[PDB]
Amino acid sequence: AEDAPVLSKAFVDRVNRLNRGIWKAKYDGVMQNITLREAKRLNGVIKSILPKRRFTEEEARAPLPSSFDSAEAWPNCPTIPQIADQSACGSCWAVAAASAMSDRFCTMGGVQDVHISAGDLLACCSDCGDGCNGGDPDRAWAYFSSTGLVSDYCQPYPFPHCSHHSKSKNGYPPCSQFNFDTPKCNYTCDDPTIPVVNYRSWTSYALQGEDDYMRELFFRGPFEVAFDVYEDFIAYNSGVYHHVSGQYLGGHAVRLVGWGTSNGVPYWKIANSWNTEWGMDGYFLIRRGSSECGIEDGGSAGIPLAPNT
Ligand SMILES: *[C@@H]1O[C@H](CO)[C@@H](O[C@@H]2O[C@H](CO)[C@@H](O[C@@H]3O[C@H](CO)[C@@H](O)[C@H](O)[C@@H]3O)[C@H](O)[C@H]2NC(C)=O)[C@H](O)[C@H]1NC(C)=O
Ligand SMILES: *[C@@H]1O[C@H](CO)[C@@H](O[C@@H]2O[C@H](CO)[C@@H](O)[C@H](O)[C@H]2NC(C)=O)[C@H](O)[C@H]1NC(C)=O
Repeated sequence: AEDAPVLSKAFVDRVNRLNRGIWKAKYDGVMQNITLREAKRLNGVIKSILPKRRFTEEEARAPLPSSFDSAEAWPNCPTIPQIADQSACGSCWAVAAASAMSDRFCTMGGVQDVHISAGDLLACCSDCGDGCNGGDPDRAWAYFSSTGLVSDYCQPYPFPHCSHHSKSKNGYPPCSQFNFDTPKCNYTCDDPTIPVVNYRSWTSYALQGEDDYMRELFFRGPFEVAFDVYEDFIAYNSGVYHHVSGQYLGGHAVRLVGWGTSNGVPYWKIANSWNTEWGMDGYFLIRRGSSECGIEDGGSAGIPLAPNT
């Protein structure tokens, strides 16, 4: 809506009084100068058709640890620690997917280092949404089993690393000066002399509640989730997030990768779609069990299909 910057010095102070110190907020962080309208732009979740995940007896009964990190469970996969950046778009719905989809061709797909093309997804799946104006994860994963996608090497993500800092700590260009539209849907690699390879999943499903999450994450690896972004989330720096003050900004899609506790506080470790500069090095930690901002209300995942025989 407005061009009014979202972060106040007073706003933040308030927030830091109400969180009890549980999680640090920052007013002069990487996000102070950010526009109200620029913020809602990053929240790409708009609008289950997916079968709910049924756990086998064997899975259902397994004693899940108090702490679990996906990058540790599968040390041999480089796609897990890698943080994504959706630039200046509502790509989160798509980015968050390809991310988990890349991660899952490992944990399950038998291919180690394959970055699924979030751009390809973002531009060709039409029932998913309006592209860079909002999307629906459930369908993202459906199109992965339905149509299938291409590697990042074939069809790279078209928007550059964008920073919300006048002077970036990694020297990216500022976000303020970007306004991206849904790219064109292409059917050959951006370099036509690169053969087009198609990666589909052979099934997709949906997750709900605290336990489905851990249990599915444990066996199959990171997947896609969404939650409500309030103004306080923007000023997130560290510690375990939970909503205390702020206007609604929209549903935002992220990638789940772990869980633990911090001083008696159960949390989810989540990989974000905004830089390595934001939060805990692109990461952030929300509150497990509350279902904070609805983060446990709906998940999305699938099993990738190993290429060839
Ligand atoms: C599908 O392939 C086409 C191949 O060009 C891609 O469209 C092009 O995307 C590039 C990179 O985002 C755009 O570059 C921009 O060009 C303008 C000049 O018009 C400039 O202002 C920017 O600084 C930037 O260099 C380009 O405009 C755009 N061209 C067309 C015809 O759409 C598209 O991104 C590919 N889509 C996917 C999903 O891979
Ligand atoms: C937000 O904007 C402020 C000021 O509008 C920026 O602070 C200035 O940074 C410039 C370099 O870009 C310095 O020369 C000045 O020392 C600062 N001036 C003032 C008045 O603060 C700041 O870079 C921006 N903040 C972030 C986090 O990007």
